[PDB]
Amino acid sequence: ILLKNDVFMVDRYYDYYSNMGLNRFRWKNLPPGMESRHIEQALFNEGQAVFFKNTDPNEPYGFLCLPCAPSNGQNIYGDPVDFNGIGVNKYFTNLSPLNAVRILDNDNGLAPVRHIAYYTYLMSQIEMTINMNLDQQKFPIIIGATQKNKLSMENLYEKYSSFEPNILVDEKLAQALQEGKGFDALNTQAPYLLDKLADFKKTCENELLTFLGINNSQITFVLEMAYKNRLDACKRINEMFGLNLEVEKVVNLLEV
Amino acid sequence: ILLKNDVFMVDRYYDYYSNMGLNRFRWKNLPPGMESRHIEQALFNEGQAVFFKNTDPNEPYGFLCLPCAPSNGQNIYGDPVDFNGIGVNKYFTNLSPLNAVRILDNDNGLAPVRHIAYYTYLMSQIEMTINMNLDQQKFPIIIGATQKNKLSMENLYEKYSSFEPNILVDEKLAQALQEGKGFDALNTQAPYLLDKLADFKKTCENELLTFLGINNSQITFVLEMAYKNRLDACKRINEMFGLNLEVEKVVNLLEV
Amino acid sequence: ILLKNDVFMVDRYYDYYSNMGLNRFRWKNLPPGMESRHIEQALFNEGQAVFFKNTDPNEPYGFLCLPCAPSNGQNIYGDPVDFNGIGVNKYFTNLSPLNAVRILDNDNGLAPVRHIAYYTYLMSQIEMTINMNLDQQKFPIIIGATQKNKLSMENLYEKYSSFEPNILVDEKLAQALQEGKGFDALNTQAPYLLDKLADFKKTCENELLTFLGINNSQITFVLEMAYKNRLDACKRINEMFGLNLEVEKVVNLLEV
Repeated sequence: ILLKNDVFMVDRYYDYYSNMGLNRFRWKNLPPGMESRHIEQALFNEGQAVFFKNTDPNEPYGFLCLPCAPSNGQNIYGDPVDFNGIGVNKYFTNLSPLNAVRILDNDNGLAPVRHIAYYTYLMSQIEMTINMNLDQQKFPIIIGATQKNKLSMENLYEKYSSFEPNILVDEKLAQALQEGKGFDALNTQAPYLLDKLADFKKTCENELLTFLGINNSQITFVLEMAYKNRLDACKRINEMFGLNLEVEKVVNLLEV
Repeated sequence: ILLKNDVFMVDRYYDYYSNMGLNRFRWKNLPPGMESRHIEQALFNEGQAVFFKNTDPNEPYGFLCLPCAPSNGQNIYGDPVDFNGIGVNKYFTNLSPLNAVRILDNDNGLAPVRHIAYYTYLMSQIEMTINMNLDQQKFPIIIGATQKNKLSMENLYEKYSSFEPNILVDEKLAQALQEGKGFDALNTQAPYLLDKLADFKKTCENELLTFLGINNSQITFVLEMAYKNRLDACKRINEMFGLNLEVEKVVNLLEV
Repeated sequence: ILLKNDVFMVDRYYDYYSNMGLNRFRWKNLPPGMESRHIEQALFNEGQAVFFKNTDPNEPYGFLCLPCAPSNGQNIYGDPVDFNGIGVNKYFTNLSPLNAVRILDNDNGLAPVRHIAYYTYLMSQIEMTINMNLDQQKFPIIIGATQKNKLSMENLYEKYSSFEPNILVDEKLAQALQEGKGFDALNTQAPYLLDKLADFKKTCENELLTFLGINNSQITFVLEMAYKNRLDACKRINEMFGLNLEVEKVVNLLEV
């Protein structure tokens, strides 16, 4: 960071809105060595996850919950016939509806990160536009002059000014004989936008929070669909494995 | 995604509004191996569905509910004489009103996806226009100059500016003798639209939710026609097959 | 400081907003020779910290809490396998989840200083723009004249004025025969911005305080995520070492 006319703007918004998106739900009884955050990040980043019993003795886990890639074969309705669990430096070959449970964030399996990635691009472009418009307010007019005229204006300003004048030598103005004034002012005044751009950023933030279900009828309905899909997977895991998982909405982070 | 001057905008809106449209109704008693979502996606995507007893022993189902294509023959009133059930990698030849039930979303069999497909195209064009208008605010004026004049303006800006000036060499300006100033400013200032475009997107969203019946007299009446057609098919299925299906509106996703 | 047309503006804002950011939380029971401020500055500057028992006899400490750099190896979920504690003139090699606790400010480990560094750059540019716009109000018009005309205007002003006129000799105006008036006024009037720039600074301050969780649903939710991560590390330290640490929000600095 700290360069001229740039900032590492993406990270500030991407991580900040990811912290919110990762904290909608909590899973409260789990197999050994597994945390609520692991299920929720697979749902957040891929939109779908697969829960299964481990068989590879090299990995120190009884059960895994990982992002899912379905195989290309399907039944009459279009349900995929087999599931693939993707891990860091690992890949689990064709698990099935007979021996694993596939969990969805929402019924199309659209990942919540895809909303965040569009809006972080947009908020970084609003920031750049704020900064360019602010810098442009420093220069409402520029004066072209002859070299001796330029010198005489710097003396007029050095009397009462705290800056240097916005004046330059124009080579055509200095060269030409006959007509042409020896001073000419070009109006470079940009419109003031800073008030409007801060409002539009706040409008974009509320749109993002609505697509996440976080913020009112559509907001509640978005989070209800997200909760229903988790309740329905939770009873399937309890029925296939006997594990007594439960899942809840986060109305507050701390319990008491 | 992540390319310059483009986004994969269609998916974000198409899947998000499909999740809402697929959750208006719930079917609560069903034959073995069949889910409420299977009936509702055939009604959502085709506007009409056919419910029938399976005869093909290769398929692991007692009853199927699939999108319907009617045959071109009809009675005096214009009711189709036979029905065809369309499956993934499958096609069931001429079923009839004597041995199957055809279900409608609404009396013309207009598919709810046809509303979503128009409005996702429109919302993707509003997004592109927002992004183009935002980028255009960075450039209210451009300056044409001679090559030595351009150099002298870059020194004036490097004193107090955090960016580079919007200045270029004009080859006609640099070439020509006699008159012509050696700096000329062309006004490229676009109108500010971002506030208005965010309002129009919200206006388009409410129109889509009204055509789906989801959002007040017309909204309720749209969902009442949609429910009535399902109740009327539900008693027909119970009368032709003895299955005790029931169907309800989703006022909330979870029951308790 | 005290130079013409500059100020040491960064420090005034950076230290002032750092004092606020360092005072969100308090840690109330601690090992010998360690202070609440030491944990909180490692969380504030790096976003993550490592708590461990000292082994190097040259250092006068039983336990240390320092900014953390993870090693590049990770499990299936992407948790880092080892931790490195970074000190002033010191570096502690690969500590592990078996013998140390890693503390987060927030789940992505985004440092709170990264918000402050962007907004202090912005507030220093608003200040410079205020000062340039104020200086520009002194010069709404400049007059070009012949040398004898300039002298005659200084006598007109010395009668009733408390300043000197904004007048200079124009060498083209003085040189040329025939047409051209012997006085010409160039309009240099800038727009008045000081009222608008003070408003935008206040808008930027509220945005910074929201990203810190300090200032209402998003503000509370930001501080709740920040507290939850500290409570969860606090019980881990008490379980690995038997130290009875506790952590609290600062609703007031003094207790009574």
